Amino acid sequence: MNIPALVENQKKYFGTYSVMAMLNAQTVLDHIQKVADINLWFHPVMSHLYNAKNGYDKQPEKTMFIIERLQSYFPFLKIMAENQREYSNGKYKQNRVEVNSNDIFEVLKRAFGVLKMYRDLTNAYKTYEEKLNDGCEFLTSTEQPLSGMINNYYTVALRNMNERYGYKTEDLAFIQDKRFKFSQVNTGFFLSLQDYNGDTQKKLHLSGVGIALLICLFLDKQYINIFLSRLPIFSSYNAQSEERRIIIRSFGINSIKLPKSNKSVAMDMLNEVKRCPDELFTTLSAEKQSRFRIISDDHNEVLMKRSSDRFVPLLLQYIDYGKLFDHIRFHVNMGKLRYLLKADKTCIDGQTRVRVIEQPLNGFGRLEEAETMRKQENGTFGNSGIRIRDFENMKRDDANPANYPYIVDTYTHYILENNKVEMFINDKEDSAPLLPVIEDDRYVVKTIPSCRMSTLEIPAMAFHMFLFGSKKTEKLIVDVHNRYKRLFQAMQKEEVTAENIASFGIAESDLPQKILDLISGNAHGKDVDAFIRLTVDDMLTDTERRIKRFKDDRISTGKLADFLAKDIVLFQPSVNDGENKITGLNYRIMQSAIAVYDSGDDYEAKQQFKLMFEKARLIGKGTTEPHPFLYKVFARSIPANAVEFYERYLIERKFYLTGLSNEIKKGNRVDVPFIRRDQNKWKTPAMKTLGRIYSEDLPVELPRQMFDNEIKSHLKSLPQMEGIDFNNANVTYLIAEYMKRVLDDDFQTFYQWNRNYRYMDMLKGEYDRKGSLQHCFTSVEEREGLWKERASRTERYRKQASNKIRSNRQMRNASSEEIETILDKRLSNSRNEYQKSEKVIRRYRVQDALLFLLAKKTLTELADFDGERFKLKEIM
RNA sequence: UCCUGCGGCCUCUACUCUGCAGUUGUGGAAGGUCCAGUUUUGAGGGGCUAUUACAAC
RNA sequence: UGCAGAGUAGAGGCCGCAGGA
Ligand SMILES: [Mg+2]
Repeated sequence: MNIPALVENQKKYFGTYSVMAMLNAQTVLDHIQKVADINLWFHPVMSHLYNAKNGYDKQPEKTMFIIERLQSYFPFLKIMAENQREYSNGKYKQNRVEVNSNDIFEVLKRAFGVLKMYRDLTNAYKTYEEKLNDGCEFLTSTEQPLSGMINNYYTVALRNMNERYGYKTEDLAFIQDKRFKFSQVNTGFFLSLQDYNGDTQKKLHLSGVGIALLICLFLDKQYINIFLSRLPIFSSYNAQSEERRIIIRSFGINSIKLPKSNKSVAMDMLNEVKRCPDELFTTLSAEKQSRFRIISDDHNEVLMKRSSDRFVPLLLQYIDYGKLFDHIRFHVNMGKLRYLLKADKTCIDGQTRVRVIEQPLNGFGRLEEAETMRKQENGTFGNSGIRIRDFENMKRDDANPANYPYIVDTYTHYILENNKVEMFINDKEDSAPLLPVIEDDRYVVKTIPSCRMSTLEIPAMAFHMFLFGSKKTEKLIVDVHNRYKRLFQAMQKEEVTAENIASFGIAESDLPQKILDLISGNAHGKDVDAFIRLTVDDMLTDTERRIKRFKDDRISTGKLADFLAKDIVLFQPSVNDGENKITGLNYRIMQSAIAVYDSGDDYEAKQQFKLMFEKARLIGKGTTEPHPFLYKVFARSIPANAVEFYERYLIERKFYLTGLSNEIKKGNRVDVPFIRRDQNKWKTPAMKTLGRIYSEDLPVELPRQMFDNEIKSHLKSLPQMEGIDFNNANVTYLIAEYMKRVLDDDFQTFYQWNRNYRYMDMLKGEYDRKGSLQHCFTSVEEREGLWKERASRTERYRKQASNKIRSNRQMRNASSEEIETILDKRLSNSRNEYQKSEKVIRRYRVQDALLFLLAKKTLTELADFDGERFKLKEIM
């Protein structure tokens, strides 16, 4: 057999990249050896596989690791191992349905053997090699089988092209239609992977292109491109052709996979402040909205708009990567633990389902350090031992106990919910991440945060950090936290009085009202009876609203089933610490069951529907905690469908609540399932009991305006701030005064653009020819003045608006109340939307000032860079 | 002096797969919402509210 | 009816690297 001419003519390239291919392979094999604590087919990792089915496996955990990781690092091995199974079934007349270690070993033995051969030939001026002799063992056993394997591999690789790059039949036909002749392999095809290579025995070997393909399985995409570009393997397709790109992509599609910063965060911050906040974008004219839109080269619109407020996560990354806090660490989530409670759980619809329980893996540390701890080399979580399930593992509703517990793979992120930031205060510096311990493979032992801060406090914290330094900032948070702790310890000793409350160093406006009540001698619980009376009335009114709306409308059964499932559980009495009420899976089933319920007045189907509520122990004889009125819904007859069920449910609800109202009116005591007299809400608070809950059970709720006194003392010392009344100056105000007076800066120009609000339309009172209300775009000065005149202007608005209701025929004979109510709600909602929107945009301004300031500080102290000249006003 | 290819970061869109959607307790300094001769200075006042979290099923 | 995670793809911004004329 002759060396292919392509190989002989491009020897320096085949030489170079064959060596690179073999080194890359060894690298993977070496990595796997190290992580698992185990002539490349004699590598320890490959020996292991060779011997793995020599009797009963003594190291199954190692075998399985090797098989899994080999298929990760060598993606082509999934295809080739599958072909090797099918081959062996042929050879030994078997029906093995599953790939095993023998398949994997054989594929890689051959691939490595041929790669080694060509490596040796192409990296030597002259070596007469025995392995090229026609009919020899090497050719018959290794090389010729490999050529057929490679050819079958490529069939599948081209199929993968469709999935991966969206190529169509027409795109790939220049290869797919010409590979095989009529079925033979068309060795005359320009991209043929097999040839006779002047073998007198006339057996198919790897062609030059075939050898290039083998090599490229073991290269990075960068080197695939450098290598193939040197080779005349593209017939007449030119550098810019799609066909050339298809060929190259086909040679990389399943190839080897080889095993944030201060600067990056700074640049993430600057790219945040150039984007439009979403609340602002809504209010802008189409012209100004257009200013945030780009058309790309490929004629695609791309929108520079914030999808969420990333101020706080950006700030947390800034602190973490900067190593700016010695003691404080933020609350991170690192995935979920899933454990199998029961493989066969009978549900309230009488169908059996796997019952899997989840727990979040919450902890405290710097995002990078926590992330390094989360995923061990051996693919377990932290120091737990428990496996992290990978993307390749796809086993839905898996019922096998051996597969549990496992941990969902999720990158460490900060937990940022309910506008809060939770943190843990370490006594010592350079503490390790606080990962949760797992107990009995089932409980995730989490840690109550030290303290919790409003995300609305983060601007002032940032500002304090910028003026004083992160270490002084941190000492203040820690000192505030320790003041609250001293207070709560004194409460537990009953040593807090009106006479000494000031000594604790906490302003009245930052003490819980219950402490203030307790020292003033005015401690009281809420009035449960008042609450019952009010709740019953509110709910009766709502029930009638829903009855009317439904008759009028006659509709999403999904929407109906949401209402019904919530309400059914609301009215279910609790016993035994709430252990009797409907649990998550059964709740999902009940709600879905309702949404799709539609007997054809089929008796069995009706019985089945009723039975569900019997099994949930809501209706039926012998039930101890029944729903108070649901059983009336099924008295006389079962409703035929979800819509009938909703109607009957609401009527029965109305009768129940009317009864309650009537008993309340007689001065009698009533009880509802979901109001519980034994809850602390209803009792008088005690100093000592409340002391302990505040110290031990909850995070410290950090006060607003923690940093104000220190911020204001600093700024008072600056001469540029001389003419500021610090007695009417909040931190939002002072950030902007700092930017203007000390830095000669201002906010981004797009915060001066005119905005639209329905409420301001109503207050402006301007109509078109047809009589519709106009969408104005106002300045802030205009809105200031409309708002001053809102009483008069609201009067005008209502007068006109009411007339326009009675002009329309549907609401023509409408009561004074009906109209007045419709308008009341219209103006309230609009006014509230406008006020909140304007407040939030004013926060976005000063948040952007702070990101800009911090980013600029990072980059100033980096690089061959100077940036004293740069200003937020220039950002667009 | 630019074009082709590769890696990292962040965002958006499409697709697949896998999962979740409940209870009780505690907690209204904080968060949400509503009222006003309140704020364009998440500043302040009054009312209503378990929403983050943690524990247990 | 809604939410979450991972993978892949595509489009885009910024940074870094390689190669050919
Ligand atoms: Mg305050």
